[PDB]
Amino acid sequence: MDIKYDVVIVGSGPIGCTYARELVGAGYKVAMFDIGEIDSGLKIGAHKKNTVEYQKNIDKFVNVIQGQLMSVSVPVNTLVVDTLSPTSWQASTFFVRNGSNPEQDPLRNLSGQAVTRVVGGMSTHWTCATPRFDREQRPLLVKDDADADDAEWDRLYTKAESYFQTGTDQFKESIRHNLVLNKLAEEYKGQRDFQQIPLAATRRSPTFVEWSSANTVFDLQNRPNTDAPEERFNLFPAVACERVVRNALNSEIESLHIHDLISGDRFEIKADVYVLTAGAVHNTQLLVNSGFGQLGRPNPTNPPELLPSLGSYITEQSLVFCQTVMSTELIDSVKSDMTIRGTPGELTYSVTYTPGASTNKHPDWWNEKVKNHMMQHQEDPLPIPFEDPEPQVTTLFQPSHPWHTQIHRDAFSYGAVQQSIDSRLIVDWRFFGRTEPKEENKLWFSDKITDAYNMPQPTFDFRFPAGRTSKEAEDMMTDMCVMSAKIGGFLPGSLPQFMEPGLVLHLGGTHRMGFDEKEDNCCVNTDSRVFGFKNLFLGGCGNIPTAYGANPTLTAMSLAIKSCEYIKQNFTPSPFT
Amino acid sequence: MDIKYDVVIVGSGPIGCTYARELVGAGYKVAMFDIGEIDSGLKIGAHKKNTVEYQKNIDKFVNVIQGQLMSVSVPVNTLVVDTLSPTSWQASTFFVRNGSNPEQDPLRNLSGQAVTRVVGGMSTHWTCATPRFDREQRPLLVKDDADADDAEWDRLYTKAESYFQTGTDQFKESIRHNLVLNKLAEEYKGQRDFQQIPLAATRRSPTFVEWSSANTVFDLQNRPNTDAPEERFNLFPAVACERVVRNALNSEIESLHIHDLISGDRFEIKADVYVLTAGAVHNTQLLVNSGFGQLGRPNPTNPPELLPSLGSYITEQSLVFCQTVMSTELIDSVKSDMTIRGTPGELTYSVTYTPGASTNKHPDWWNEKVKNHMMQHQEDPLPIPFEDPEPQVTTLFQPSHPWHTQIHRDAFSYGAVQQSIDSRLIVDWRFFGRTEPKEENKLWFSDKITDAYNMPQPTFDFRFPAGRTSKEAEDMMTDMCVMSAKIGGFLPGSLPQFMEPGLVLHLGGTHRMGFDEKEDNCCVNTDSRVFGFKNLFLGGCGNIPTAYGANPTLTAMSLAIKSCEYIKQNFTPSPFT
Amino acid sequence: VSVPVNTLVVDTLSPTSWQASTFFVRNGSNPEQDPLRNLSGQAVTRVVGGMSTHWTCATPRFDREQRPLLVKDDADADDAEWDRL
Amino acid sequence: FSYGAVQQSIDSRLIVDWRFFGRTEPKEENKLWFSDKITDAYNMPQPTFDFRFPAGRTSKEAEDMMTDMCVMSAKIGGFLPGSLP
Ligand SMILES: *Cc1cc2c(cc1C)nc1c(=O)[nH]c(=O)nc-1n2C[C@H](O)[C@H](O)[C@H](O)COP(=O)(O)OP(=O)(O)OC[C@H]1O[C@@H](n2cnc3c(N)ncnc32)[C@H](O)[C@@H]1O
Ligand SMILES: *Cc1cc2c(cc1C)nc1c(=O)[nH]c(=O)nc-1n2C[C@H](O)[C@H](O)[C@H](O)COP(=O)(O)OP(=O)(O)OC[C@H]1O[C@@H](n2cnc3c(N)ncnc32)[C@H](O)[C@@H]1O
Ligand SMILES: *Cc1cc2c(cc1C)nc1c(=O)[nH]c(=O)nc-1n2C[C@H](O)[C@H](O)[C@H](O)COP(=O)(O)OP(=O)(O)OC[C@H]1O[C@@H](n2cnc3c(N)ncnc32)[C@H](O)[C@@H]1O
Ligand SMILES: O=C1[C@H](O)O[C@H](CO)[C@@H](O)[C@@H]1O
Ligand SMILES: O=C1[C@H](O)O[C@H](CO)[C@@H](O)[C@@H]1O
Repeated sequence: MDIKYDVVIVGSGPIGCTYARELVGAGYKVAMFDIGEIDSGLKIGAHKKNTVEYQKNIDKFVNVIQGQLMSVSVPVNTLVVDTLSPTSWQASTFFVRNGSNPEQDPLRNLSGQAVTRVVGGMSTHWTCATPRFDREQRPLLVKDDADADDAEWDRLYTKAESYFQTGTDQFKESIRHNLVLNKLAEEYKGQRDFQQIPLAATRRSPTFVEWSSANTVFDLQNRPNTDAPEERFNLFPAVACERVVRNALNSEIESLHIHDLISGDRFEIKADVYVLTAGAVHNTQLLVNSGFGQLGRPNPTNPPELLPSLGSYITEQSLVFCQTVMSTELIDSVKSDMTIRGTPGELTYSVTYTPGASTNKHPDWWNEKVKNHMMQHQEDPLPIPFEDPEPQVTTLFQPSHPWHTQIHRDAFSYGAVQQSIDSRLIVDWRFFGRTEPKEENKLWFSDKITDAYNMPQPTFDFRFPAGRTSKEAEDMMTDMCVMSAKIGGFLPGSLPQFMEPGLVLHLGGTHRMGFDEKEDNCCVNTDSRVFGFKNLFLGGCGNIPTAYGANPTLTAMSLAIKSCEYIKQNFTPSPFT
Repeated sequence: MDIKYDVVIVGSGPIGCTYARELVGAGYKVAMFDIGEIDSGLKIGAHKKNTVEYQKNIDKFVNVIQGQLMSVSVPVNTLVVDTLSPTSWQASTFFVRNGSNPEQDPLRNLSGQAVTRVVGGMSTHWTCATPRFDREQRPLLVKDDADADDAEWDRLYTKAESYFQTGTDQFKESIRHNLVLNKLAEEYKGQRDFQQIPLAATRRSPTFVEWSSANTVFDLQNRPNTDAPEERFNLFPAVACERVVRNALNSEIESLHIHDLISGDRFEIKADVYVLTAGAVHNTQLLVNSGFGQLGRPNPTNPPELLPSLGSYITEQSLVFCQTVMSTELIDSVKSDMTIRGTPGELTYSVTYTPGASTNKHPDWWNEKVKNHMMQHQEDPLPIPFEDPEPQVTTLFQPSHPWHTQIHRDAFSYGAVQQSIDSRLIVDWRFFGRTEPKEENKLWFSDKITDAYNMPQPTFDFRFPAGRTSKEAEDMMTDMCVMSAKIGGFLPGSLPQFMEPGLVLHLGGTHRMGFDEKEDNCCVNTDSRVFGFKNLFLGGCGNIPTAYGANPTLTAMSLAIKSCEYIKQNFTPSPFT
Repeated sequence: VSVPVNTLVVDTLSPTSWQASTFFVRNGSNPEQDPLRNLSGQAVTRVVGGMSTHWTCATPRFDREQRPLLVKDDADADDAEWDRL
Repeated sequence: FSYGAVQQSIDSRLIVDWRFFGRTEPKEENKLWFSDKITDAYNMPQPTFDFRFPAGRTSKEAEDMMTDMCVMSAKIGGFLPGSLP
């Protein structure tokens, strides 16, 4: 490790890797630190679902996700256990136990909020949905010219889509995908459009998809190397970044304090440019530990002079979920072109279709799959092939329906026991609401309590705002109930419900963007530069200042690309030496 | 990849790595294949619990284990779901769904049996307990000379302990460990001895333990390399090994058929020596798919001519579990040397001890820890420091108590919700029974049904034998109830119970060892050579032919060392070229 | 009314406990009953007063659409008969 | 009905139950029959059902009914966790 770099990046998630891809490519001497370690095999920071074994056992990947989601703020537990043996030591109070945060009001929390500390961040396990935001959900990059704003976002999103390898074609030959999409498309009378979820992924075979990740964006190999002999990049895992050192004027960062978790030793690293991409929670934590904002319980009587909007106006999406069991009508529709005679398993049974007939509702590729499955597996009562890929359907956020939708199969909440209902019948429904930014909704950090890395303990003070946000959230629930019914009834044990606040992991606005610090109640400008500072940039969903329902990562990446352009325009790389 | 090696090893678990360590070191040109992929970071095949983040969040590692335990044989599901919507497609029968095995009697299964397909095998997640077996549990290596047999086992176990870095000192400064061990030691009136569980692990700091794994045994890096320029080793992950090719005489293996899971292509690999270390289930599967034993449902009327004992005499241990909440008496004992005056949190409160006093029950290191914790954390009602390591206690199997015991904290069954009871109070109890080998207890492979890798589907026909095994299992349960009571009452939700058969993952005897194929009803000799074959060896717990309660891996490793000695005595490495 | 034969797998019995080899008829179950074509929730009450000793007491009338005819070809007469009753 | 077993954590004054009841088409195939071998607790022929909700109007309406409860209930409040539709 050197003591001086051109650029230091904190965090090796997909957003930190966006900065690495852009700036390593442009010739900067870059160092990247991550508190977590190299996990994913020899492709550093890659998607953990890209093993042959997981894609043959997709029901097991939920466990991998759960194993790297560490809760942000757990309130003191008040469950009464009164069936202990009289001999066992028994509490007299509900004291602070087992990592709980005594600052946390359990009734004003994001209990589901969690963080992932591994190289590649949450992109080692994510669902890879990368929709664009429409104007209604999106911050302005150009103030008073909507066409210019549109053109800027189109350019950035197109580049981000390339970095992530976003596509909308990978599930086109799925019978289940078609069954669902086709039904919904026909039922909404032209007024809501259904398409494939945009997914950061490349199909390699009919039963394997290479899901994208941080590694897709930037391979995280140290440089120079044979393939990039004139690039300069070092990744340092197991390094907790603790403090950026401000000058007196709050115009420059002069150093980064790091803690090597293997040796235990602490160091300071100099750079020309500091980029914080540690996640929406941990960017904020690092800044607060560095003297930005206000440490401790908020108090308006003494509001912070440095970045007063930091940790305020936080947003998290409402999330509703259910699963459905495909309707009899839809299952029969799969085989509607078949002539079926006799009884399965008996000598005289047959399933035939007429290739190319005009009366057929499906193309030959579909009917071949169905016929062969029905004839070769007469023990099986469904017409859907066993290896048929999952549905991946959305109708995107619109004014009339201001929520994102995913009608799909997610690796999350498989759970623990095998499904009794055939998997080919099951479809997940996830609708995601937008949350109004409100000053009262805060992420703050204790001045006494510390987390597992001896850093100020995060605490939420959050409620979904009472007006539009709440009305829309409940309307969203209703919409999922109505729309899902067109596909099938609810699966027992996966009935319509709101998920624990924050379990969705789409937190934004913790270090939010705008044009003017005071007027727009914000922390970074449109180049993601922290107001007042020449050389400090923040990347991630914490920059997004708007109420958004769609998945935020692509938007955050687009903002990071724009920020890198600024850096390239304003800092000279050091000579390669 | 070459088409010819001196030695081919199937499986990169700790047993395959024992063969690699011994034979790569001795100058053989070695190839190793694993169906699974490089997981554990840059230390190939290492323990996944060796991240800073897991050892700060030990409650989360259960998820990692669950995520790589793929059930061996799941019977057809017969749960009645009668609350589907009338529109949903509804089954008329309990048909084969969701990977279930229609060959499997649900009432004669090892439902908990599972396999792990990752480089390093189950050693990437295991608990690292490596006790020796006493004579009663151990197969003979020398037939009619107990002293010679003892000396052979001592030599092999000592080497295996070195390979694994087994020790019994890593938890000596734990207050909780001491509290438990000291109490039990005093209560058994000299007739049962308590010691630390022997653990394959090296402590690096008071809050970090480097758990051993396959990587400890052999680092799995390709050779030649800078550190080993005259060694020759290649690891090939994502390669399913499907068949060994027998000659007509069943005296030699002529080839190994492999399937590259990335390209999809199939190849054949030649070696002088073939070693199968794919686990107790998958060794058996590979052999059966190669024409050993009998494919399909057993039928005595047509018993196999080649290795007729293969897949018979299988053993799995009964496992009983509970957790306890430490007694008030034990908690008060922690602070017995303290003079405590006043009320915690008040001006006049104090906790003192007299260093070096003869009346003290504890040494100064203990009383310093307790005093500082009690004075610095007056909000906390327990005298045990927050970072105190976990207990790791055993009384080893003996004739009078023929079960292994672990009195400890295991990463398995943390579960899902935070504990309401303080973790410092909680102790896990796992007692492990020995199971008599019986011919009727079988692992067999379907001639029609295939698993996810298109290999014959494993099916169990197992019941715990009715006599000694069953009497001992129930006596073992009682013993855990009696012994645990000395420490505290049961923790609600972790009451004394038998675990699902096979969840313990200590299956043995599937390809068992003995001196004479017919007389000892066995498959390999004491060099782990398959009877009749010059060049085929099996390694792993499937070799162990006895009823054993202790954890089998160290014993299996010892047998593998002996097998490697035979190979070194009988095959010449090729010239380094 | 009709409880099908139970097929829940209990595989954590102690080895000493008597363990079934089949899903035999146990505990009042009806071996005639297909569990997948049942009214599993159907039940009966055998006490004086019947189910009216516990019911919710909701007593709506049926409109024509739900109601059997008491008069065959005169809807007004049918309505008048039902209103009276 | 369905108070259950544990005290409600949510204040009872806030809680409203929703029960929507569908109509089922009479179909000859839907039967209540009695075993000629198996007997009930009063030594009478054991009742057995052979029932499925009919596939057409009955089923369409049942699912539309579910939707209607979801839509209508929303006007009053969100679902109570543990008592989801
Ligand atoms: C968990 C998850 C997330 C997810 C999702 C499904 C699941 C189960 N599905 C998504 C989807 O379909 N579409 C989408 O847009 N997002 C989805 N997500 C969320 C997505 O993964 C995140 O939005 C994205 O990963 C955020 O990227 P970012 O690069 O900003 O942050 P990160 O991935 O959390 O990585 C941050 C890294 O910083 C390291 N760290 C944290 N603190 C420090 C300190 N102090 N020092 C050094 N390094 C630090 C972390 O270890 C992490 O690697
Ligand atoms: C899961 C587990 C295991 C465990 C334990 C706790 C848990 C949660 N605690 C233990 C303990 O405290 N003490 C002990 O002695 N054992 C404990 N275990 C069990 C232990 O992990 C196993 O006994 C040991 O790992 C067995 O070693 P072995 O090398 O024989 O087998 P393996 O680890 O299962 O690895 C086999 C490899 O073979 C590959 N494979 C399988 N099939 C194929 C084919 N056809 N082709 C190529 N490769 C194959 C697997 O992928 C695996 O890596
Ligand atoms: C249980 C229940 C029922 C109920 C309800 C809520 C509950 C929890 N809420 C209702 C409501 O709001 N509105 C409504 O219209 N009905 C509601 N119900 C159903 C209602 O209680 C029943 O429809 C009504 O009680 C039926 O009356 P009926 O007089 O026809 O039948 P019964 O109450 O079941 O009584 C029958 C008696 O016969 C005796 N018995 C049975 N077998 C024999 C033989 N072989 N020999 C002699 N006596 C016999 C029974 O013991 C019973 O008392
Ligand atoms: O972005 C998302 C959120 O963070 O996770 C959900 C469940 O995995 C995903 O379905 C969704 O794509
Ligand atoms: O060897 C073992 C078995 O395989 O797993 C148990 C739970 O992890 C362990 O406690 C035990 O050490």
